[PDB]
Amino acid sequence: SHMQTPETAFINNVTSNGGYHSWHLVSGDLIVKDVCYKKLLHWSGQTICYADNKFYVVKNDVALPFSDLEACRAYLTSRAA
Repeated sequence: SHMQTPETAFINNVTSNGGYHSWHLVSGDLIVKDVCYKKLLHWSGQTICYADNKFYVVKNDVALPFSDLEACRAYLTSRAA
């Protein structure tokens, strides 16, 4: 709310262009587990939802908590060919 996170930092630059390569720019805001997430991106099959300081890539019906920035960057440029 005050200082954007480093995870969505490299993504924000793209979120202002219309989303990543395959990921489309969105922001519907998804709340789950009492942890209001931010729908930074969304694509048929997955959904980019980051929290206060934790990026998550929802799947067909499963979660996937990243580990580091390098992980998030490789989740948008290595999700599909």
